Amino acid sequence: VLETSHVFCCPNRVRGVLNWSSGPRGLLAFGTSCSVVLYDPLKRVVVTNLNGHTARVNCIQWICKQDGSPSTELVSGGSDNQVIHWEIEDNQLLKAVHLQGHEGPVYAVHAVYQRLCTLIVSAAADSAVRLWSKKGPEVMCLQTLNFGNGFALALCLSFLPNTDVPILACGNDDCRIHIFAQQNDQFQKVLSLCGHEDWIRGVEWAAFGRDLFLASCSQDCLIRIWKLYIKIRLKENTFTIENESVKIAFAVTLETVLAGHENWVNAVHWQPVFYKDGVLQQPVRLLSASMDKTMILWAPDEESGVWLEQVRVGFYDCQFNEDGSMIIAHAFHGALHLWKQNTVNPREWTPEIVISGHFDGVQDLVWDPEGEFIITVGTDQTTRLFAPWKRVTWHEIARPQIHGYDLKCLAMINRFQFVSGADEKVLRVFSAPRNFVENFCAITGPPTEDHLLQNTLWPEVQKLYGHGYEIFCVTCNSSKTLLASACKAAIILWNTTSWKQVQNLVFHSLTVTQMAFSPNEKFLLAVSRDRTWSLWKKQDEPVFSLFAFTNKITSVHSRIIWSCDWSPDSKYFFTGSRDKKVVVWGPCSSVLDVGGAVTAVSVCPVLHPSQRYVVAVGLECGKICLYTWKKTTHCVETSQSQSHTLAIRKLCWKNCLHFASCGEDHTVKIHRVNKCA
Amino acid sequence: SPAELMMLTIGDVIKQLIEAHEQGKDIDLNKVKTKTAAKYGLSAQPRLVDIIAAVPPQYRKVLMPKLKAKPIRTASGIAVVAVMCKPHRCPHISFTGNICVYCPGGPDSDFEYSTQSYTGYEPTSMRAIRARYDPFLQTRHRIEQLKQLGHSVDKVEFIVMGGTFMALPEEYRDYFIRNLHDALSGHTSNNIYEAVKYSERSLTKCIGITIETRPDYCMKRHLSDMLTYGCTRLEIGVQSVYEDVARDTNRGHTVKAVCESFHLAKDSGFKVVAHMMPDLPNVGLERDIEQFTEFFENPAFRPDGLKLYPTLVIRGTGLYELWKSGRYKSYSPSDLVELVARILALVPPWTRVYRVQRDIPMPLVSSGVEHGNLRELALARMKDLGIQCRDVRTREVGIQEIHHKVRPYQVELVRRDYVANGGWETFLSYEDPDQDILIGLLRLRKCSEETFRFELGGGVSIVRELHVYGSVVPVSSRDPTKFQHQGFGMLLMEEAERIAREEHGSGKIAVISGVGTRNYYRKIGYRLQGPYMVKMLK
Ligand SMILES: CCNC(=O)CCNC(=O)[C@H](O)C(C)(C)COP(=O)(O)OP(=O)(O)OC[C@H]1O[C@@H](n2cnc3c(N)ncnc32)[C@H](O)[C@@H]1OP(=O)(O)O
Ligand SMILES: C[C@H]1O[C@@H](n2cnc3c(N)ncnc32)[C@H](O)[C@@H]1O
Ligand code: MET
Ligand code: SF4
Repeated sequence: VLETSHVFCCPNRVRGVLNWSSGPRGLLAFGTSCSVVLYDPLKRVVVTNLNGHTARVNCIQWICKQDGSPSTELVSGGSDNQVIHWEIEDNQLLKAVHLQGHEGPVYAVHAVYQRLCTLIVSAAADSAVRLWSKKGPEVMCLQTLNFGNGFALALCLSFLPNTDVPILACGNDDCRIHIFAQQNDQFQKVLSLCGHEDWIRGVEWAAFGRDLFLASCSQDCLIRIWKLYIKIRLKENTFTIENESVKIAFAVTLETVLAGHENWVNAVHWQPVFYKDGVLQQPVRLLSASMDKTMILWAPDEESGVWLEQVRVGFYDCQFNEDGSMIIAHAFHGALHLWKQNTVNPREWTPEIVISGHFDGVQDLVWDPEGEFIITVGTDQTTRLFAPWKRVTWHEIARPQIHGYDLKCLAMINRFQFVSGADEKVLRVFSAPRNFVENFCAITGPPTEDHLLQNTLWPEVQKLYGHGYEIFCVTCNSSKTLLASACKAAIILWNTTSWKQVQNLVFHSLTVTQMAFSPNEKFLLAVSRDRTWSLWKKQDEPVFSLFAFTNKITSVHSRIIWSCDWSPDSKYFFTGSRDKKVVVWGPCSSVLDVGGAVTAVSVCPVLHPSQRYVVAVGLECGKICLYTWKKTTHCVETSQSQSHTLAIRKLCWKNCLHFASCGEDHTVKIHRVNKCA
Repeated sequence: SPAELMMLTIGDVIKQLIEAHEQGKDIDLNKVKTKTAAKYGLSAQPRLVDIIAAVPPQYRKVLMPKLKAKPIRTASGIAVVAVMCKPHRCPHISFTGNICVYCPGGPDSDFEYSTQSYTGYEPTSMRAIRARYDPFLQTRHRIEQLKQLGHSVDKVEFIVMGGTFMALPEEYRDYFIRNLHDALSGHTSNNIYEAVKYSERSLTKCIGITIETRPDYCMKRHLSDMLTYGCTRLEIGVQSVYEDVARDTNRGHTVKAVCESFHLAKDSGFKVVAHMMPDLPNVGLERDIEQFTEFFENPAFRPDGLKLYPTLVIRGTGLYELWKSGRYKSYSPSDLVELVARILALVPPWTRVYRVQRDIPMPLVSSGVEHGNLRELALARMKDLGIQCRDVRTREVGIQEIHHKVRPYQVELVRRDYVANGGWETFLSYEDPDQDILIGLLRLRKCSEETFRFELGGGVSIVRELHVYGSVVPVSSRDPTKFQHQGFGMLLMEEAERIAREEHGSGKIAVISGVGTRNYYRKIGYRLQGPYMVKMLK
């Protein structure tokens, strides 16, 4: 009875991780840590995710729809020699096929919807490429090929003109192109292009009428275009190919040499064809991308033998819309840029809102007491705030600080005040600047990509010391009076207004793991790394004499504890550890084992009149099951679609259903359940 | 606006100089600068950086020979890139809160951002600070900035800063190294090995890395680890030749361990550069002279790379209070000049000096000498005494030409050998003796009877390093006159092979190499084995 509400993420960093389905209302697909994400630009909402491949996804590939309809097939190549086909249906998956045979990571994929025995070509990091026939459930590797050394980087398939004969051009690292023709059922090395001198960074076919032109976004900072056709003037390279006892002669030669960039050219995309109400035009709009933050859409003219450049507005790839009105690209890291052409001027473009994420991994987050905005922190050394937007869709709105070292601790102070923990021996305190507050209250009664980092900074008010090493945990009491913090073998407690020590505890022997203020502000649970816990009792700044504790034997868990939580009325506490043991507390329940390592645990803020206590448990393998244990039980667990691919970090709940899912997949998922359930 | 006026002057200069080039006319840059500035009502000269900043590529192809700035940055023959590590803690502090009695501010020594033995005001320091110590960002920025000055980047090398590197968690250092290699390869990877295989075929042609360390992390395990990274040279930090001083300086180890580290590393095949620390507490001037003489007289050490750093009392350390108590006194500047001048007369010919004096900002040292330049003062003093030095850096073609404009006329071979750490070292060179100018060198020895790498077991002689100085020449280019592609290395290789076959009486030749440089040896029929290039001798 759980349903996803919002997801926040960013693509990976390697090239070729973004694509558009070529059919009308083309969907947007991009990779992540290990999954795949489908997202639309219409309402700017993630369609869904595919929780398939189990490594860094390298390269995705859509499927050609020669009819001109939305695609429903996908190809994924990840980081551990695994390539997966995907059958899309009604925004869902039918089944996936896991081809095997590669050894190194796979980075080149291309699939053609044959004219079904679809054709697959894929080159892996093992200096090898493989060719596969896929006829329904039947799958096989048609051929395997390799080089003496080096690697291939450019792969794109093609058919001979006016026939189904398939032909491939591959660009290796040896500064030249190779071609292969599937005559006699087998691809034969036919010719090589000794063009520029650098690694090949991409190849693209373009069927223009009877002829086929070729684009090469070279690393040599140059672009060279040839064209295949059928058979004072230069010497063109031609050959004859067998086709039902017919030796058809084809000739190719250079068409043009375009050069307008300085750094390496990364990606090129032809303008895709589409229908002018059933009219299939063949435009010649072309797109280019390079390292040095430069977009050049090249184009010829009525007599422009050398193609004429155009608006150079403007990071390994820039994707192109079906019609061409839209256009998008990713930054070198993190966020991405989305531009759209405007009707008034052919030379007019406007940036457009796009979603983002921590893109490395998130470690902590918080629920605001008012319930309209949540703050998160990740290993990216950033901090982000998310709030819903009206017109409802939630959006990241502010990045209060950027820090030199990594941040791994977070706690809330007041309506705009908070404290973060980092890789230093210092504690920092931030409060919201006024301008942000007014801008937010205006929205609640649409920040862009670049304006954010310029005008989302926050002031610092305090600076705290004392821990002999880097901080490791932090928490604050509900009444907002005292806070707990611990480095990697003492406990330091700080008054809010005084910002000074109140009491120091040195009781454990190993590193502290997690703290828990009693909800009624009557106790303070401490779970550490030495397989032991401690409890301290406030007296009538009352001291915190140890009410009770455990030795190495009285402790129930046999391995390191990880999480702890109280009861809504502070009656009992509950601990989870790596040994997949669940306990209730004195102890008053049996071991509620689940068979999976426990990473996080949390409880409902309010209890049913049935007194059936419910608990959310975040496991170590992305699975998120839930249980229930009234004083003397599985209720519902997450779906395959709604499951992370890494260990959970924190599961906080809405307070005044909903909660928070802070995974290690640098994704922030929110899930709602039935209020009655 | 004046700015557009200077821009117009720049364009005028550009058109004049390209016109001169078309007919091959030669013109003084400063003359046209002055004339254009005057004719346009300019009160100040135009900067050469902006002059380079506007040439069109079809002219930058050939105009750089008359446009490069500060040529000495390539007067050696190989480009140099420095990188910064993340700040951390040295290991010894495990005993007490002591980094080193003379070490500057560390991770927690009254500095916002800094590093051990680094104030934080070096240009490299600000570069790292902006980069947030990210490897890839800073290396791209630095190489771009260097290329701005119209310098070829055909051959490049990496040096790593930082307090201690061996004492860091492994995953972090692997991430760091693969990021470095991807910076030149341009290929995103997943481990070290993938990045290595990809950088093998790259065109940046990296030729090696060097790292600092201390003798505690010198066991064969760490050496094998570094073999996986392609590192070539190492830094230790000797600071003395007397054991007592170490405990006096709270160094926390023994000079012996340094000696066995030297022996073992030399057996493996790395290069080593030492650090010398004149004017120390409880050390007389005669003590300094004697220990420096010992540093080469003893076959125990006979090191290869040398670096010197005079004492500098700085606030924060214990020595700060010791001098403040008026109990640690320095020398007068004349004394330091004489000390350096005497030292330079003692360096053996094979040893090469790399740097003199620290780069600390002036308004911080309680005993910092006025002169930022000292090598010049020592040169003046040794002219006064009429005695010359024979350092490698001071007899290569690049420096000798750039400072004295002397052309080699008659270059011949020279052979020498000695004993160090039990090794039968051997040194070869081509050089012109009459001007004492040197062009090419080679360091080859017999491996010791005791070894760590079994690949060297029996009939094996290792060639530690080979190099010809000069300036960068692109691998495709053949002769811009100059002396970097005349086939010189071939003769040295064949002669060294002949010597090893006969005089060494070995049976198989191994060699360390940079990741790219391997292909070079492929042209001679050398094949890979582990991290070592190798050729059978029969
Ligand atoms: C081991 C890591 N350290 C270094 O590499 C130090 C820098 N190395 C260098 O500057 C040069 O390689 C040397 C010091 C060897 C001087 O070069 P040297 O004059 O001995 O080369 P030779 O004249 O004997 O042979 C010329 C060939 O070397 C080739 N070559 C030059 N650099 C390289 C290189 N990194 N890798 C492979 N081949 C190279 C040239 O392409 C040339 O081939 P060619 O037939 O097309 O002209
Ligand atoms: C890099 C080399 O210089 C020494 N070193 C580092 N900082 C200082 C300083 N402030 N004064 C003197 N020597 C120093 C190191 O101990 C090493 O030997
Ligand atoms: C930068 S100081 C010299 C290198 C190293 N820290 C050592 O003392 O051994
Ligand atoms: S070992 Fe070197 S870097 Fe570390 S504290 Fe001592 S002198 Fe400084």
